[PDB]
Amino acid sequence: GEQIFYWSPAKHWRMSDEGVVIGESTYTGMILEWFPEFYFFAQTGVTINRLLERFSSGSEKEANEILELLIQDRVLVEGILPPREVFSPQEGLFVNPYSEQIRYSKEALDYYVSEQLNRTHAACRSTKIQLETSGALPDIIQKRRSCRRFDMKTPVSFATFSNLLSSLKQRKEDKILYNYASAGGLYPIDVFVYVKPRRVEGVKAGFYYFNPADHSLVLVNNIDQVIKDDHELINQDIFAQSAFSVYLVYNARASMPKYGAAGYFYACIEAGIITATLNMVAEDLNVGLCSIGHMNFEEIQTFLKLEDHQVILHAIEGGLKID
Amino acid sequence: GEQIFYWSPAKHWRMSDEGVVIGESTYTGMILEWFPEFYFFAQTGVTINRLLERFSSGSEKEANEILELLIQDRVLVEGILPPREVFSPQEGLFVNPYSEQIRYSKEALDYYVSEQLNRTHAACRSTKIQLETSGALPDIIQKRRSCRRFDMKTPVSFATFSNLLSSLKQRKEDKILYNYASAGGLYPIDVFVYVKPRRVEGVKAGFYYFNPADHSLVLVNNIDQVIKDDHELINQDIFAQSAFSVYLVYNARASMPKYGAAGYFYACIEAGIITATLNMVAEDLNVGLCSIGHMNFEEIQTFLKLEDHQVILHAIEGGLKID
Ligand SMILES: Cc1cc2nc3c(=O)[nH]c(=O)nc-3n(C[C@H](O)[C@H](O)[C@H](O)COP(=O)(O)O)c2cc1C
Ligand SMILES: Cc1cc2nc3c(=O)[nH]c(=O)nc-3n(C[C@H](O)[C@H](O)[C@H](O)COP(=O)(O)O)c2cc1C
Repeated sequence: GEQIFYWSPAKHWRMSDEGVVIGESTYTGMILEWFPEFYFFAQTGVTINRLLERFSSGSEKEANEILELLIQDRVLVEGILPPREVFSPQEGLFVNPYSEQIRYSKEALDYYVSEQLNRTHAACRSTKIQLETSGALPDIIQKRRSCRRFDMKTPVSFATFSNLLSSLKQRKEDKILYNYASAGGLYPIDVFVYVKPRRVEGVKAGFYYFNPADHSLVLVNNIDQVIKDDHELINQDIFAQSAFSVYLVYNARASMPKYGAAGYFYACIEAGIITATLNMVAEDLNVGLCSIGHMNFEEIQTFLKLEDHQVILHAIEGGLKID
Repeated sequence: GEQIFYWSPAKHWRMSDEGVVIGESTYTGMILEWFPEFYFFAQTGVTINRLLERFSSGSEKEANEILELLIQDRVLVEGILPPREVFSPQEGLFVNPYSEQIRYSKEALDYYVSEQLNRTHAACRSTKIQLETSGALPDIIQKRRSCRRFDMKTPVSFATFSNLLSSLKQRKEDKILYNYASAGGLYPIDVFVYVKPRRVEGVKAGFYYFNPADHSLVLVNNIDQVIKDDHELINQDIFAQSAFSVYLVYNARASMPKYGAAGYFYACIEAGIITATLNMVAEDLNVGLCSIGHMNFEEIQTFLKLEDHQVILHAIEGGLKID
């Protein structure tokens, strides 16, 4: 019925001359009298009305204004946090020995990378075992690259697309089995796909939920579409060229009832497993993929009609390779 | 020189009749007068001496006792949190609609699983696209299973072991390349291996750092060993039989200088990619693997001589398959 909000675990606070600092923002007005009790109260799970009844005492317009802002600013949340918010506090614990100019200079960055690729563990002793370089590895593994340019004219055949997604399907064989591992065998990653118009034979544009039990796509949304402004600038041409987008979504209901918060962590690992498994079948079918770290997931989540117990973990752009 | 402690982002607090509640524990004595200022002060990064100078005012033995306990209880920490602590607060946000008896009953669990494997997205419309089941998938992918019984007599040949780990090595080819994807191409997962005595041809028992630039093992620790009590009960026979253990470690210094906290999240995905990539080469070489979700990583971290900027993400047991 009514929405229940919690104090975000990712948000810590502090008093100021200016007001109450929560996260990276300072807040003003009534809220200064509300603390510390407001922090204690909000951790228990409370509605907006119960917050007003407990703290309003004065302009009820002025109180809704600061609550509206704590929801806007994600200090009060309705469900599990998406991964960006889960991890954000770790910035405050990592002491960075490099200069911030790594992020602003392709020349400073090119240097940081070559240094990290030649790193070694500090606690190493002066003994070594040189392994044999000779051995032969599967070509689907060794030739896989991050593909950022696709054939924008030839449609992905329905067979190729079907074959790609059968890597993620179920197999009934004395017991249900997948082609990839999963903590508890709970397989709590919901898989969704956005297909661009005319780019996949047999699949109208839209957002679809991949059902691994049927090996089917089930329509979710044909009204909205993904655009380039939903992508970080560095990725917009990748998206422009891609034929489809895969979205890996954690269903907390498929995991936390058994593993608690550790299941969310396990689902982040499982997201990698799925990406790697897909990326190998792709190379077999001369499909290219590119992982996307970040995107306007706030919008995608709304297009996919996700619930409080579902969050987007990862995204992948795909399509036929040129030539 | 001196150690600098931060208030753990994973820890929230509350006042009580009994005392100050921090995390799932209530604390007593001097600490009740120290709040709220102690919370504000500790977020900035402070030494033990500066804490004493600012709050002692009284029994300095009684103050070291509560600080010793806040460090023991991980309320005050020296670096990035390991994944279990990163995620733990999410339990407080997930509203569980199932009974807790899922965790205590193999019959309640067997039922929760079959229900989650037949789940569907709630926002689905009544349209479907049935994909072709026909397509053929690589056998290294389709036949891969979680292997929990190994040949404990035949040693993994040095060639097989070398070939397995070349999936994780670098390749100089106009530019440095790996066989698997990584955000920013920073490859911030340090790979370590524990080898049991007599179980891998050419590799003495011990902990080793895998250097992907040389394709070498570099000794870290031959004194300590992993034992069964370092494993969850459910996994102890898996470990007992395995020939070696792989540990995937996030080097925050190889990632956060560029991506901030998001690089830690990306490294959790990358851990999956690595596990899947390894698990495919393994199947090619008739090596079995099993992922381990949890283990006494507090001990392993010490055996690997990790620094504040390194945390263990995942573990894998491996060895030759029976017959
Ligand atoms: C992140 C992760 C953690 C896992 N942890 C464990 C574990 O602690 N113990 C275990 O026996 N298996 C573990 N597994 C293996 C799964 O139980 C297994 O993948 C699942 O039962 C499906 O079986 P399959 O690999 O044979 O398809 C783990 C898998 C993943 C992806
Ligand atoms: C978690 C993750 C996120 C990624 N995000 C992006 C991205 O946002 N943009 C991009 O161009 N590439 C992205 N990539 C691809 C990497 O940049 C790529 O794997 C790396 O440069 C190594 O190249 P290779 O795949 O050709 O070996 C991502 C990879 C991973 C594993």
